[PDB]
Amino acid sequence: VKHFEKVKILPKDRWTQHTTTGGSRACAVSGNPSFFRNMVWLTKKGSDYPVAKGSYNNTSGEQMLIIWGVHHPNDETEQRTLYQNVGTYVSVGTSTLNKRSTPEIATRPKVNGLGSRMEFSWTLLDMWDTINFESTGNLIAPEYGFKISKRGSSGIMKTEGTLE
Amino acid sequence: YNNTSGEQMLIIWGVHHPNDETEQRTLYQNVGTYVSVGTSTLNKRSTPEIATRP
Amino acid sequence: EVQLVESGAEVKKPGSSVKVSCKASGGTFITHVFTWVRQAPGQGLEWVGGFIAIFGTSNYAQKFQGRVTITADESTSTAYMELTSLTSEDTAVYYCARGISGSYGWFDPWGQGTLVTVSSASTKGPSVFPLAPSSKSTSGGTAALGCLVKDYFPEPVTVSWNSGALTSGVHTFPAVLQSSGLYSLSSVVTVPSSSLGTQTYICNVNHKPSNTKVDKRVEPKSC
Amino acid sequence: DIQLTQSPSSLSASVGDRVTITCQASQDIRKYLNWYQQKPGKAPNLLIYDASNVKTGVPSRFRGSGSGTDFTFTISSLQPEDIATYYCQQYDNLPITFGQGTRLEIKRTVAAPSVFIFPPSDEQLKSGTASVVCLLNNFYPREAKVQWKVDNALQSGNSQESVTEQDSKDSTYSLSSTLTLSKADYEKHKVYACEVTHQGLSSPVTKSFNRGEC
Ligand SMILES: *[C@@H]1O[C@H](CO)[C@@H](O[C@@H]2O[C@H](CO)[C@@H](O[C@@H]3O[C@H](CO)[C@@H](O)[C@H](O)[C@@H]3O)[C@H](O)[C@H]2NC(C)=O)[C@H](O)[C@H]1NC(C)=O
Repeated sequence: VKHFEKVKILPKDRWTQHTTTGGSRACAVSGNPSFFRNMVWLTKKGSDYPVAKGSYNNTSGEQMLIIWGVHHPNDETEQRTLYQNVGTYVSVGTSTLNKRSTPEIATRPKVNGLGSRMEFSWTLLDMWDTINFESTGNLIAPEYGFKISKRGSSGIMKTEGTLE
Repeated sequence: YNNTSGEQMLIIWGVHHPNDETEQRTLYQNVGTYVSVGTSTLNKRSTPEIATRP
Repeated sequence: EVQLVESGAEVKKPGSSVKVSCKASGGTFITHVFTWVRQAPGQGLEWVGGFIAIFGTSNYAQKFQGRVTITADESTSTAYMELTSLTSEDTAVYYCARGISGSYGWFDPWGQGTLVTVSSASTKGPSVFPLAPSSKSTSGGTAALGCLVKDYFPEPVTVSWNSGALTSGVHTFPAVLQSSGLYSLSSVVTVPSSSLGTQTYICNVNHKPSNTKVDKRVEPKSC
Repeated sequence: DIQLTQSPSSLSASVGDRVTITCQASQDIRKYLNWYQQKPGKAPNLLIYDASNVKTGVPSRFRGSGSGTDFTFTISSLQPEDIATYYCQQYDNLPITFGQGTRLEIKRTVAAPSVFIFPPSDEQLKSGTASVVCLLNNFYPREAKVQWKVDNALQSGNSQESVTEQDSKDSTYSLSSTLTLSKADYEKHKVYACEVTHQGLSSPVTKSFNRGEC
């Protein structure tokens, strides 16, 4: 892939029933808690976390790279105060795809203060195919897909220096 | 277990899949168990399977 | 049962700043969201902002931007609201209440509030003068006497009549803030006129923050 | 910002009546709407969350209804410990707003102000100010006008007024209008009168006194 063209496929403001405004000190911005910019951390809005549902027909004219995530809490109380229910799921589905993650609340070593983890997965969505997210807990939804704008022989060099 | 040993260490564990519910109760009292093993890199959680086997 | 213990009342001079507290007690820390609703004397409810334990993020109302700053302490399960460049408009009661989720749920329970009083004024206690009942013996009819608890700071005073033994027919009004920057308030009783020569009417007025306790006996007229 | 517009602004009702209050929103806020009660002197108190849900321990007579932009709060039979102001509040959006509040009073048959007038005490007059007091005792409804005339000279900025909370027993109000003069100006003048316009009052009642006569 020689060039990506970012597309807003599942805009953050659509999530009218959940809290789209997460964050942590681990993703800090100016000392203030932030998060990944292309990701949305759907949490509960006042007690409830109803079924989160998302969809996108790939009408952008090329294959599209899409990333999503599930959140693995530390204790049960994290789980309840973030998603209300225990025992949730995070289904993603296309035509080549049918993944249904279910979350693993379990204590762990503090990386960046956090004994909790986000597990991220990914797919290519073919032209005119349709991606569906449905969850009742722990989804970290995408906001964007990347469209493959330029294809060609490229590479990734593992250098630790800079360009002249 | 912290690795205070002076080298990388191969660690093997197990999870026991019982033949019936009674086994599982006379062995571990409760059902709906887990075994969860964690490191920096690793994070597993297996829920054991009760089933009658060959 | 999660309880809320909020800091004591403050009187601050203008242009200074206040920082009030909320210790949340009876539940685990990160399930907490702290919110502050202020309320001016006589007006109603106004959101200041709040803090979400689980993400450590704070939210302000844009009305207050620059002045308000919210923080917390997990050791203490104690959150903090700090208002700066205080003006006399900032005088209000400041309730802390626990809400739910990152969207600030409903607010339960509410604390009892922290009276912040912004005034370049000056903490004296009340002068008590008698509202003496009258030369009209309307007799067969009824008469009104009182006390005028004038010129004190700050709130609040408490008035009772005859050591809590005259409770009936008394009327103790809201205070008023006056030109002076100081408060005042009157308390009155209507009382059968055929008791004007028998009954000893004294009012008992108590201003804590000046620890003034005055019992003033009110006698009628004479002329 | 989302405007929560609560009507009516006040509501006199008899006991046992059903009261309904409304809260309308500048936007669709789904059922993201709660309802508070603030009795006089106390903190607010949650009564209803997510438009329809009643907090445990709130009595049955409180019900909450409403779904999109119009919301309704109903006490089925008013009970004398219900008179309070009530607020609504929204989440959904975020600068978190309240309504301005709806004031519950009790309806009773109208009443007359036992009007009394109090010349300043001699010890206050030792000090340099003189405060003269007019009392309107135990009257309903609470709307009353009180004007100060010293030497038939209508007054201005020196009245300061205060009203009591509605009486638990006879559902009636008391007011206190207090005139403040310099001592000089108090001993300059003779006739101080306090003039009340009410509603159980056919003609405006005027109570008065002349300095140094009884
Ligand atoms: C995802 O969005 C795409 C683009 O709008 C949809 O593709 C289009 O689907 C319609 C419905 O079948 C197709 O219309 C049909 O066209 C054929 C012949 O061209 C005609 O004989 C039929 O009468 C009908 O009108 C259309 O061809 C097709 N376009 C493309 C790019 O192939 C697709 O339906 C969407 N997926 C869903 C269900 O959201």
